[PDB]
Amino acid sequence: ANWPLPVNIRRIIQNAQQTFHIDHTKPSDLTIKDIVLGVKDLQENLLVLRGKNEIIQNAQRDAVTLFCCLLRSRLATRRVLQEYRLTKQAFDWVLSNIEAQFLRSVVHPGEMVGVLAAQSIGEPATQMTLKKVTSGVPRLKEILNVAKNMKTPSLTVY
Amino acid sequence: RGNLMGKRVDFSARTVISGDPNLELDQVGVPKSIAKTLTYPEVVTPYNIDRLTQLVRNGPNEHPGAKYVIRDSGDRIDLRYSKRAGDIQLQYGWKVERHIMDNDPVLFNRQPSLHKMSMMAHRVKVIPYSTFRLNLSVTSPYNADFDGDEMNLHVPQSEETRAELSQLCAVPLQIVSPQSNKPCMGIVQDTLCGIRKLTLRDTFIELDQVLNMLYWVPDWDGVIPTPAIIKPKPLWSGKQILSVAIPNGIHLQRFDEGTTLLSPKDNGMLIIDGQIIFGVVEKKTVGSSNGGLIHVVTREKGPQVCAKLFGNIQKVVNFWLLHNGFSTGIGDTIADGPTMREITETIAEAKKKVLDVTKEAQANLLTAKHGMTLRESFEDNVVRFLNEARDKAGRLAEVNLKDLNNVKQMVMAGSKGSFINIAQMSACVGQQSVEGKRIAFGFVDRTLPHFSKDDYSPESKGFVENSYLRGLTPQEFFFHAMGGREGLIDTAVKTAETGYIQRRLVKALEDIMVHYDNTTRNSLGNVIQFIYGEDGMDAAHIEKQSLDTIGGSDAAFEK
Amino acid sequence: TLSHLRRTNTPIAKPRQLHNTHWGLVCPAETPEGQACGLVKNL
Amino acid sequence: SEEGPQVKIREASKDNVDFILSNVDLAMANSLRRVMIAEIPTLAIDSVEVETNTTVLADEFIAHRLGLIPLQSMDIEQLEYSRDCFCEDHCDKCSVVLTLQAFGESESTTNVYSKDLVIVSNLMGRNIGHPIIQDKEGNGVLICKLRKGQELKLTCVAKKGIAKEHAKWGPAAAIEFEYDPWNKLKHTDYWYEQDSAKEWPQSKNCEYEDPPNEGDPFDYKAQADTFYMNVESVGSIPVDQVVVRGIDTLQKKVASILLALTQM
Amino acid sequence: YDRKVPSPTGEYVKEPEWVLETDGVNLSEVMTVPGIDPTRIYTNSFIDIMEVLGIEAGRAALYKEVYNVIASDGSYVNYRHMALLVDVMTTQGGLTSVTRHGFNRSNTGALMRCSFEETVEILFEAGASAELDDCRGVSENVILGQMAPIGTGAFDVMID
Amino acid sequence: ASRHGQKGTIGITYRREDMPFTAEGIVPDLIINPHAIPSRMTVAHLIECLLSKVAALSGNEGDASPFTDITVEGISKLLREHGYQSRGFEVMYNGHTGKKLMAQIFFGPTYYQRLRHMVDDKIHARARGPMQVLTRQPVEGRSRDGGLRFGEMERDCMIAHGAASFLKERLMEASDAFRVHICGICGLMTVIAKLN
Amino acid sequence: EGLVEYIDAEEEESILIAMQPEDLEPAELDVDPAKRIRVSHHATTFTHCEIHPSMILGVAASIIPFPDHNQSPRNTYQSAMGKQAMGVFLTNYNVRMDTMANILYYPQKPLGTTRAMEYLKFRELPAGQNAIVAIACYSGY
Amino acid sequence: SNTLFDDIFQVSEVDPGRYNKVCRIEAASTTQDQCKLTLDINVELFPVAAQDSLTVTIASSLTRSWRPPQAGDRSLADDYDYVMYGTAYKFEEVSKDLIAVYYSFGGLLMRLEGNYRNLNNLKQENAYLLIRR
Amino acid sequence: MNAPDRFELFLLGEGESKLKIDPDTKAPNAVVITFEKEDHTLGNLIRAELLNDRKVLFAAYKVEHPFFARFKLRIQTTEGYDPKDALKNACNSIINKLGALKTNFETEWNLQTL
Amino acid sequence: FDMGGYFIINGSEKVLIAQERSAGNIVQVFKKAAPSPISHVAEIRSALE
Amino acid sequence: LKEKAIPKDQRATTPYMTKYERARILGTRALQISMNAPVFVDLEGETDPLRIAMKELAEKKIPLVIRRYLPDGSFEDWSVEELIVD
Amino acid sequence: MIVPVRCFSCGKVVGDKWESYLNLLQEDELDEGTALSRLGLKRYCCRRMILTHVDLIEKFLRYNP
RNA sequence: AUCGAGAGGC
Ligand SMILES: [Mg+2]
Ligand SMILES: [Zn+2]
Ligand SMILES: [Zn+2]
Ligand SMILES: [Zn+2]
Repeated sequence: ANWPLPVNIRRIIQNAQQTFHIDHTKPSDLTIKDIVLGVKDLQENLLVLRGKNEIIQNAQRDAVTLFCCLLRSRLATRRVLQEYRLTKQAFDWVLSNIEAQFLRSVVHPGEMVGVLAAQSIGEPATQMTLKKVTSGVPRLKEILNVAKNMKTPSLTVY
Repeated sequence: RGNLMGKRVDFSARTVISGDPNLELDQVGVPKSIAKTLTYPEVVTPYNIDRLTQLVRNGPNEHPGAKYVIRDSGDRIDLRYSKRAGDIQLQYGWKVERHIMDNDPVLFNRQPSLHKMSMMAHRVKVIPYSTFRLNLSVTSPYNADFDGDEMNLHVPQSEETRAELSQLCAVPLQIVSPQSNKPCMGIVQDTLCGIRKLTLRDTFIELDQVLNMLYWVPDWDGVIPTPAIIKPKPLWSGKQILSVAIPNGIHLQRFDEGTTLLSPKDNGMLIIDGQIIFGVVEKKTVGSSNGGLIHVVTREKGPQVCAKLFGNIQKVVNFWLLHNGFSTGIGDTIADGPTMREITETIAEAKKKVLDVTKEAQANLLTAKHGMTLRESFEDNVVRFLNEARDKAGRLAEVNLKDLNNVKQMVMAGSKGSFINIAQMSACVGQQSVEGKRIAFGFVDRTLPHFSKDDYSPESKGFVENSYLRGLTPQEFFFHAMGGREGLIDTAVKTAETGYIQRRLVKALEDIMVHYDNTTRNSLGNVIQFIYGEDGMDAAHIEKQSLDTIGGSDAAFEK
Repeated sequence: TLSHLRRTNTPIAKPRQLHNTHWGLVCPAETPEGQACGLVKNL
Repeated sequence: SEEGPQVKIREASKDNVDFILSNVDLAMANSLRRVMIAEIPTLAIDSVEVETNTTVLADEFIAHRLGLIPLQSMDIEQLEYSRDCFCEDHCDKCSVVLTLQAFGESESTTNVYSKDLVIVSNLMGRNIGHPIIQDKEGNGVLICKLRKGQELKLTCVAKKGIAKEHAKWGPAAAIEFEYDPWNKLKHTDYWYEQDSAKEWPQSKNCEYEDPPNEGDPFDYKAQADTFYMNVESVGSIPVDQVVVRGIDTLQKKVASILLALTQM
Repeated sequence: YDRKVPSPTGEYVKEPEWVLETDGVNLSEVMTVPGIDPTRIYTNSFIDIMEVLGIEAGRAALYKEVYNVIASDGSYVNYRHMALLVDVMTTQGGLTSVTRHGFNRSNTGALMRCSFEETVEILFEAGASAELDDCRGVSENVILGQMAPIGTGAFDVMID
Repeated sequence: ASRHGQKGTIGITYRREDMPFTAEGIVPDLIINPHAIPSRMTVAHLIECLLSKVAALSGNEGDASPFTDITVEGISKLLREHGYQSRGFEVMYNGHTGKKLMAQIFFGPTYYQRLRHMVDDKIHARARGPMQVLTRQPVEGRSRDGGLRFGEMERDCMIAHGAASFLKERLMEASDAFRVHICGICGLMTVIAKLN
Repeated sequence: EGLVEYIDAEEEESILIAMQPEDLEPAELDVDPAKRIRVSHHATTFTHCEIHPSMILGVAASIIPFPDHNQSPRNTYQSAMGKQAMGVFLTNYNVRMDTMANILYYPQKPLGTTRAMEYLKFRELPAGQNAIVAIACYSGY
Repeated sequence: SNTLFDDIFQVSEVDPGRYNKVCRIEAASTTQDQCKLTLDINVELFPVAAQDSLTVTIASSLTRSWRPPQAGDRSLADDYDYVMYGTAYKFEEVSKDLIAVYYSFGGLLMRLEGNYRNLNNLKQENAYLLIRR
Repeated sequence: MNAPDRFELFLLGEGESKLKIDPDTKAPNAVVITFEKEDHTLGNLIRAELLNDRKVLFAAYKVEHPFFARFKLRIQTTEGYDPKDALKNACNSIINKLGALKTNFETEWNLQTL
Repeated sequence: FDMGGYFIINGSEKVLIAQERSAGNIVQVFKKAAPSPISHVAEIRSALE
Repeated sequence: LKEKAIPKDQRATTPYMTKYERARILGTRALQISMNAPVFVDLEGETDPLRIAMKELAEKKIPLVIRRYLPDGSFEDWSVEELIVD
Repeated sequence: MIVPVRCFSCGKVVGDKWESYLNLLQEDELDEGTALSRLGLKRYCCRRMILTHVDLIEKFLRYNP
């Protein structure tokens, strides 16, 4: 269930509960139409790429698919009305905050991702120190140097 | 590789480092003499001119000062040797090489530069003594230690350069690590142990302690919190005064082990609107861990609030620890006599198992498991038996160790210490290993000349029954030294191998950047990936999310 | 002074590791951490 | 007698005095201890000029040793800080000038005890600058050892000072502080292997306070007003004068704060 | 191996399963053998997985082994970085080593190429081949001492 | 450094009044963190504290020799005979306030060594300075008042931040920036320039 | 007289040694728990007995106090530190003119010393001071 | 501005949960079989012996910076021997028509369950608790 | 080399008043005073004696850095009661207690015979 | 206390360091690598006394 | 070569300012302010050129255009006023 | 090299003691701890200064110049 | 300037 994705819904939900001081006993101000159509419109509102052409639009949809699944899971009409009582104002605020956080979460153009990736792999390797499998720094050396001959080849059979 | 990719540079400095609890995290304790040597060029403006004049008046030898002045013609004026250090009149557009001053952008670096975190912008804090001085929380990105580690400082020389350092390289900005999608820096050492001790339910603080602690917080509201206990004596929980440091609007939920909402253990953490409801603060709550308080404060409040949060938590917790105190002694390592006798009988039972398996092997009754030598199977069985004995004795010691024992307390806070440390210090260090197996017979069919030939007993093969407290025997000492020698050899070789690995990795991926189309590309233009990370997202912003739809019964999903 | 006057250097299939035959003929502990760890030992 | 802090001196000598500081608040006891350690003025050498040194020891070594030597500072309040008098470098109301000269005439090693030091400055009738001698032999602190054919000659200018500027000017060695010997306040949580009582030795002062009773509950209101102290003197100032001058120095600091308010 | 498999009710539940582990690898022969699931078979060697199952499977295996190396110590690295390295090796047809032969050999700039290893040979062949360097690469600019087209240097700035 | 591998440096110097004190008035010459102890398993440091305390009170030497049947319990028995806690813990009072320290503190004499490493030699700072002739780059070492190397690894670290202008200023104006004249038709710095 | 012999590494392979003279004693329960557990040798036909096990250690390791109770890497580190430790290197230092020399003002013999230290002359020419040390959390420095 | 709830309980059990100064207490309301109370209490300030029966009260008041209460001239609102200040963390329905309220007095934890307090003990920042022996 | 002169710990520098009084911002009837060239010795006593007065609501001292000899005292009092007056009364009470201690100790010492 | 063992060259006390080396005139059998034409090798290092 | 420019309409680059973009704009503005250049924002107790540049960024008063570059070589120009900072 | 004037921990003068202490061990064959107790040193911090001291002055004296 | 050696950090 737990995987790394941008934007934290749980914190936004608690922030809405505290900020607008939601009380549970009052019934909501939100029509079902509003909740469902707003979730769909928000899905249209989170943007990673801006292109008009259909291949870029498909790339955007493919990139945002898993995040949209998370949104649909947490922004469910039964949950939004029952699990955490939500006035209309709080729900619109949640939509706005989700969109803003997502737009902040996009990588900035001009970032040197390759150098950062090399450093990010290198630092834990320096920490590595120490049942017959090639592991750790020797395994990493084999992997990087595309070693034709391996100390511990193996086949797992299912 | 040595004169173009890297080069010696001006405006650089190096010095031994020590840590200031009272120094701010982004601040760096630049010594006064180093500031007297280092110069930043400042063009004279109507806004600054007065200060600049006084600086030139103050002179190069006493700081704040300036070493040189640059005219429009460009002829340098050396304040140290000039008849005109006193009569100077600064025409507009002239340059002053001012000394490095407080709250100036600099770069702080530790020489294993495996991270963007290893070179970070810092704020100048001119200090009397000669050491470079830094906050405790900044050690982790550098991996710095105060055993004698030296660190380097580089001074920007242009406004754009200073702007780049301040706007991108600042310590608060790098608090969340793009690698590992988690914070780099957290609460360490005394602050951590003291935060655990203070957060305990039994810990209560009186009005004097509360009052000074409240003042110690720089951004304190001026409102004394209502005491947790009011009737018999006005008393405050450590959690309340700790909450005073937590910024408002911060909510944290953590459930571990038997984390009932009643939470008898005081386990787990619940924080609402900057106040802690229940729990004991420890490394998971307050460390660099994912879902840590640092992560939340950096993401909602902002980086600056989180840096100030580091400072305030350190100040309060260090004050309370200083007046409460902490220590570690031999008695912490000592365990009960009944526990000791149970440990020694456990070791003896493992020895009996080894002897019986050995005798069965001598009768050839033992059957080899498929794919392994019969001798290989014997070695595996004996090694496992002895490792289990060591672990069991250590666990017995951990049970015996009281809540007052300080090694246990460091472990609970997580500042230093592990199960293995207690096991080896009090019960049994265990069996050492060289190149994978138990110690071999360098001599003929015998590991040491004192042993008889053809002996595979744990004593002959390098299992050290005794503990560090108990005292290693001579033979045990030699075998332990063999193991430690292998450890040092492996360390020395591993550093070089990892350095080569990192250099090759960096050289391969150095050209890779995210272009404006979001395509990851190189100088040739070849697209390594069309969307960076396949989602186009910065990993520091990314956090762990639970997807409820994937799991659960279909009936529960429906309901 | 004494340690320098009692020192051995081995110019250079597992030399660095402490060997059982090194029992009482060299110090198990004394050796310089770094490239020469185990190559240089004290008597 | 007079209401307020009440003292009862259990035992006393010129070097050690032992008392019970009853009916005082803790902050006062701590502050008085700090003032005694640091803030009481005393005369000690702050300048040594060596004309001749044939000793094996270096000059700075001997200068540090000379700084450590104890000298009488009873009338030090009459003496004026060299930074507080108008002397160009030093004068008679600010500094005490001493000279030392020793040659190893004897074939055996000739020692240089602190009794060998003599005064060149004009005293003006104050009990100041006499090296403290507690040795039964009457010889002072052994400054240096001189073989035959070896000599040393120097001049030391002793000045008024405070221990916060250097430890030599400190008048007290080791001050013993104890409160709540039965730990009725529970100010410290004992670390025990099996039982705290057997593991932790009884304090002598424990006998003065009445023993705890197991039945009674902890008194939250109770605070420590009774303190047990022992003061040791190096001899530059007597013990009674040490404690009294510490009291007066602290009250002088407080009065300076009040006067600064009035000026403001 | 303990495994998690959907129960008929839908909740994921334990599925203990017998699994074999072999000292050697001849994958092309092993998958065709009956009694096994050819879909789930895994070779630790990337090169055999790549030759048998194509390059994409090799990319996945490359990542899987790197992740195992990181996870044995308990360390975590985000998918993007390890992935990026895997891509850099995988994109150019086959697995490309992070060595002199492999990644350093490329149409990349001659100065960037010479910065890694075999400096003078690369420069000599560039002189003979009459290669022209676009100077797009960072190391070329660092040698050139000019602001790299990197971060702040990516975008030109002009008056409004 | 201690005799058991415990390296360290002075973070601060504290006067005797500020330092914690025992009831006897004994003040610690040196303060070490507990945290360094559990990770390195330097038990003998603790044992030496105990044995040196017992020896100092006894007026006899302490046998720290290896492979000697000296038990911690026996040394603790002697210490208890001398009126201190067996494990060396001592009640201590905060110097700043005079309040009793909640934790009893491990206090004892321990042999320590002044290592050859002292700050003022290590301290170095250049700003502008002398330059080596062939490279036109800064000279090397404190002794020559040289300039610290900006490592290629450090340069990669800077690239990770993207501060291109800082890298260029560090690598050109700070070290070896130079002006040359070239001709496009030559393509090389064959140009002979009479500037004045 | 033949009471002692010189044995090299290759000659050792034929010989059997006992650590303690007390090993070659008749064998017959109640023991101090704190004493280190020593294996009964279960051996006879000893050719020789070791002079003292502590003789395996070098000069720097013999300086180390209670090395049997510490992990080996720390002992190696300290053995590297004694070379760095300041002290009275020789008595003739005032006569001698070395490029650099450092000497403690008030050298102190250690309170806890090895037996081997006697032959090392460390007590005669020490390199450290027996500082009163407190292990405590204080001021965070 | 007035008392929110009051009852009288008898302590089922007292448990020192690895704490020297604090014991967890579980108690049942006398005269009511539908109401139970768990609460962490500092025993040193107020001894809480088992089988004792204690009066318990929760009031909204009687914010601005806390001040020492003069010499008691400001009227005590507490005949009770023990008093704490806390904020309620969770409100749960044990069963339909049956409520439970979770309070936290700076770390000492309370749970109170019954059906009576439907109109009082609302979620609030302020909830003074007052216990009389 | 870089170390400060020790006299700075007890000697006031150029242009440095022993007390500087500044109103607290966002806190009513509160003042922060910077005692230069002073240590825990003075601050702890001032704070405790301030606590004994009922009118003082807040009294605390903080040492912003162990390097530097300065300490900050913040005082909050009831309205109409000047914190400066509270400081004066506390200091004077300390002085009277010290004088009484001096007299009682003199009596006790004169009784003592050794 | 000085024990000697060093030479004085140009006023500098230079100490000779011992060199470790494999004994000559010793016969030892060394298995060749598995991918090698020859399975085993016996080596002696013959030097005059 | 000639007129290899994306029209302002149909520009697909991110409207939001990149961190590097803001940093370089602020640095250039701070440099010009430091070299006696006029300031287009009223200053209330600011003397630092960088602080002035930040205030100008809040005003959106800084006249400059960020020329985002693409691998094909085509360039998209966004004025500071068009760009969104967050 | 020579006996410290004062204990670094207390500050109590110890320069008076040394010679007597030596004579006390030689004259009456005292135990070193008993000699320390007679010399007025009852605290281990000041005691270490007399026990741990090795008087290197004597060797320095033996050198003729 | 080279060469060589020793030490410090991870
Ligand atoms: Mg380190
Ligand atoms: Zn004068
Ligand atoms: Zn041409
Ligand atoms: Zn002493």
